[PDB]
Amino acid sequence: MNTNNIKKYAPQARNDFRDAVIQKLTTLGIAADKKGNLQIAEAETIGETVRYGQFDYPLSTLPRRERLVKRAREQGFEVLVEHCAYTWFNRLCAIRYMELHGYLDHGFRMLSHPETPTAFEVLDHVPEVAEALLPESKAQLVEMKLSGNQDEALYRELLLGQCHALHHAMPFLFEAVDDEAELLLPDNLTRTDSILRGLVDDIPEEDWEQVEVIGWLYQFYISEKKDAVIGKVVKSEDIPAATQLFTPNWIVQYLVQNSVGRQWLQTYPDSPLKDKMEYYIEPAEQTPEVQAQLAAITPASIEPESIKVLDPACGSGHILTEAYNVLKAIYEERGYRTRDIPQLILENNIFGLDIDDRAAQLSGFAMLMLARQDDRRILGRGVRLNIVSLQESKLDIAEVWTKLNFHQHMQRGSMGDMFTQGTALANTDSAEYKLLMRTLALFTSAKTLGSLIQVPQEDEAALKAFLERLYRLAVEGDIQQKEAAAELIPYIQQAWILAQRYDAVVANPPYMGGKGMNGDLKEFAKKQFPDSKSDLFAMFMQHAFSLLKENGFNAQVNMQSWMFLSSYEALRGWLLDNKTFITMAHLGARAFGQISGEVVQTTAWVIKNNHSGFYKPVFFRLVDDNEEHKKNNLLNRMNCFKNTLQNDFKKIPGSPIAYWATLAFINSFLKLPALGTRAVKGLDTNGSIDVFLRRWPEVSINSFDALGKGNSKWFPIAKGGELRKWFGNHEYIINYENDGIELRKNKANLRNKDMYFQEGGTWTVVSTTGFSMRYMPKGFLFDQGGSAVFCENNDELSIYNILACMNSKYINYSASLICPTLNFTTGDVRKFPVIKNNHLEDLAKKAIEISKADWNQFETSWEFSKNKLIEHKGNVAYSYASYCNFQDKLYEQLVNIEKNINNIIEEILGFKIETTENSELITLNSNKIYRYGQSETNDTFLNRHRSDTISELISYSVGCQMGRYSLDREGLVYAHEGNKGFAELAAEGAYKTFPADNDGILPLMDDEWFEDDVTSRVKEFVRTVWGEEHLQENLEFIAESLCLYAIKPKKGESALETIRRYLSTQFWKDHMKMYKKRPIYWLFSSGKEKAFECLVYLHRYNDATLSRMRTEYVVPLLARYQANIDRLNDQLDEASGGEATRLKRERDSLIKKFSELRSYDDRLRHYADMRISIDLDDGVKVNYGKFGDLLADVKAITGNAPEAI
Repeated sequence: MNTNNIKKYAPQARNDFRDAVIQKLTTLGIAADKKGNLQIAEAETIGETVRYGQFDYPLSTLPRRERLVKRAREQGFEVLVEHCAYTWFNRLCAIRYMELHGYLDHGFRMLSHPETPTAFEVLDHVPEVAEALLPESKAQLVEMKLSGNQDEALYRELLLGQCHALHHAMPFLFEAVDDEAELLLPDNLTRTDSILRGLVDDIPEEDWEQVEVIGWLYQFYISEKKDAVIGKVVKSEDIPAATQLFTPNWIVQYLVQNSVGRQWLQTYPDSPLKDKMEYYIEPAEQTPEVQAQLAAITPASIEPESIKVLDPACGSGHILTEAYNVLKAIYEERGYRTRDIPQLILENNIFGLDIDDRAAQLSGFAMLMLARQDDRRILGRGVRLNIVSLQESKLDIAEVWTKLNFHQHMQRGSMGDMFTQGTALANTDSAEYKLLMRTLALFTSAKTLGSLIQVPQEDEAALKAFLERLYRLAVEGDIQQKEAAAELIPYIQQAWILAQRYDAVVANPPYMGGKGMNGDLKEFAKKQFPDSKSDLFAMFMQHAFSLLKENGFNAQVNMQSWMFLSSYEALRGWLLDNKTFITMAHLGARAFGQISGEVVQTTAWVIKNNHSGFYKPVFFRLVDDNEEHKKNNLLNRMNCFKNTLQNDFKKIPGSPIAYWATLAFINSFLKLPALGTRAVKGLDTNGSIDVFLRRWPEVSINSFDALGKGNSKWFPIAKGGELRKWFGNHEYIINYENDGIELRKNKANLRNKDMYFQEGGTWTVVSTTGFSMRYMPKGFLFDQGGSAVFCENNDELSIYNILACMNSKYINYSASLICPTLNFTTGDVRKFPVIKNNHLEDLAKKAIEISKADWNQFETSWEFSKNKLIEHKGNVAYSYASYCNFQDKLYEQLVNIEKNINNIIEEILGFKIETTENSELITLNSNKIYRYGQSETNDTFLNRHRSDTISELISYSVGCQMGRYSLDREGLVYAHEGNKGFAELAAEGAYKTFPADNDGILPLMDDEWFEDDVTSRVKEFVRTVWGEEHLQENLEFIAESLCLYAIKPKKGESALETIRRYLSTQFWKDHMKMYKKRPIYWLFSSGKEKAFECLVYLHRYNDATLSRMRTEYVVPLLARYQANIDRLNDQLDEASGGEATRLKRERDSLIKKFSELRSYDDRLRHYADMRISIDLDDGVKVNYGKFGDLLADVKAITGNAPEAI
């Protein structure tokens, strides 16, 4: 495996070389501070010796360092360090690869010795290698060999000579002479501490058998640094630092073989080439008109030396390798001389641009090695490549021109250009040359932009001629002319390369969103690409067509976001008006092996250049598989689709590419009215979420508009919610008094104000499972996340009809197809289809009635009437069975109604549709599946359901005891602040059947000392509701139900002990969970020990509550505890032995509780000193922290640890 050897060594070594570079800088008086300011020491010249502080060197090296000084100021310090580091790394890797494969003339290892670790073959053949490299001074080297010492110097000299020899064959990688990096070459190569030994014996040689390993370097040597430049804003320097990957071979072969091979086969269908190309795609059938039109432009014959392949982003160059393979196959088929084939291919068949010098060097080396593998006589001819990297333009305008002395050699020295000197074309004009100035002016910020700079085609041919002249000046001119030509070559070369027109383009554009783009890049994108400015690859794809000529091709692999999203929507339209698809493979996630994360969802597509809307493309579906399975399925031609016309994509609104979609569905989409613009967007508040939004049960009924009359301070407001059908989620209240004067002060957004308080349908803007719409009566306000629907004053579309249509399977499927991201903005909803009928109205009415009846059986709804179990007088089990039967009947009725609606819609449309996830889910609390989620098996939710029912019964009984509920009348009894009016209700006899506590304080202890014990009142309530004869069996049943799932059953106890334990242990958690951390019953606990705990109703509370509670409870409890302690102490002397022991220990705990109680009393004393009065409108979360530690779980509610007095 590659990662076993190449990885775990490539990244670390990247830093190591850099360190050596720093060392060299320290030896040359070159340094930078923390801020990066230049700290270059001043050279001292004494005795032809240069000194930089302490270090010294011979005078001959002085001028070279001066160039480095320029390198210090022309660019960044770290830039130069990294440049030298990767240059040396690439050179060493290339030398190792060449020596291992034995392509050298002499055929001797340099970095190691065969069958002898830590040695050198050249040391055994010094005269031969010296003659091969340096015949002129070999004898002196032999003297060094005669010396036996200075082995390091001899090795360094041999390495430098080998590099100089290798310069000629690869001018783009090795320098001939006067290389500054020679001074930067690390010393002590012969010593074991040198990194050369690690490079030699850190990777097995068996990995050096294929070119593939080279590519891995391009993905590893920077990978570590990628981790430091990922997820942040990216500058120009770091543009390649986080957008370098590797591509699997099969994808590249699919891209290449279906672009050039198809063009070749169209001209010559009878050729023995399709057999070799395994990934070629057989075109589908076409109409005779399409065939006639296509055959009208197919060329009769194409010269082999006329095909152009261009790569805007080469990197490793494996795409170029595949192209070279295909072109070699074509040339061999034609019948040229075999060994002549490679060089010709490298002449006018490959072109590559990149933005990193390292990538260009790697690509050149890879191509040269691939060519060498087959041709033996390569490297003996000066073959010049065309894989280059862009260069910035900062040079003297005319000084280089003056040094050119063009008129002296041929012509055009002073004023002669391609045009006249004073032509003044565009803005560059011609101080010395027209074309030169025009070309140079367009590369001012080339490093910032890249391959996106456009060049006019008309200037192509002339440029070519100009290039030739420079080629005649590098060898047949004076020193000044040669250096000027060398300086000016790259700019003209890259301009001419960009100025051509090509046939096939293959590339893998880098991925970078809006965040990565800097200000300059973003403003350039906005200026140049209005329709694709969202992301880089969109601009890349749009611009790639600018270089293709007629009958071109574009093959690319990129993210699938442009397929559906509306941001690229216009782009999609522009594709469907002038282009013509050929093929597309949707890979989705789980592709790009050796890469963590499934966010990468990519597709590979091949698109023609001309326009023909009646062609039939070929698609594929390879989403749900692993890499090997995807490759096998593509090999086996799995999941094909050839039943779609290109023009049909323009009928679906939004123009989304949906290949797997049927045809009848698309046709039926058109002949149906749309929803129109009835949908509106809800209002929004700036930052007042916690200022006006509250839960309904925590405010006064008078302050509630829905419950109260006359004055209005609060209003319900729907907002979000989970999946829910036809009714629910009315659990948020907002403050809108005096037409939102406070909101207008807050400057909150207000939209469609005049249409408020109107009945209609509402849907959730941001969902996670699907789409659903719910009814809403009048007197409501809708949030921005609660965009609503309102029918016109006089139109045939009723709200019930729309609600019936929306929740059908057809609408859900269409919505899923349109927006696969589960996001529902107003605009997309505005273009939904809608049907018209009459039975749908009554069916929707019945569904709404059933849903509302289901929702009106819980305390969380203000429309609560009464508990279900108290309507049956037979028995507890009988009432439970009746309740279960009622829920089952509701479920069955809803299921039948949904089935009938679906059947009616399907028969109206006339074609069946598929079923998907959550297509038949029932959103009722009666359904155990929806209420309790999904488990491994059914039948588990019986004991839990019974326990929850009994818990609800106990909670209702507690609420009745508190006075909130009364059995005399239905609905809410008293929910007003300050307990005011309680005496009037007592006089009215609202609690006639069941007395209500006068002080609104519920003690909770383990003894029956208090006459108002919760347990005793519960027993009285049960005996009143269900009589006295069957009291014991009912209590046993309730205890069993509680022991089922609520708490672990105890070994031996009666019903009363179980009830008391459940109340003292589990009740608070259940209440908090039910009311979602906004409790209405406040618990005051003396401590963790059950010394004293009481419950208080929030509404009935007032200032006098605290002192009255303290006086009426703590002092009598203190007296009782003191008397019990005195009695126990008196009896302790009477008792003896173990009988006394159990009497003593508990006593301690008791007095411990007593002590704790005293402490609580002290705390109470503090709050007995001050009088506290609060308001509901302040906020329960706000007010809960006003009592210090008198409450429990204060951090859970208030969100922070409470203070202490």
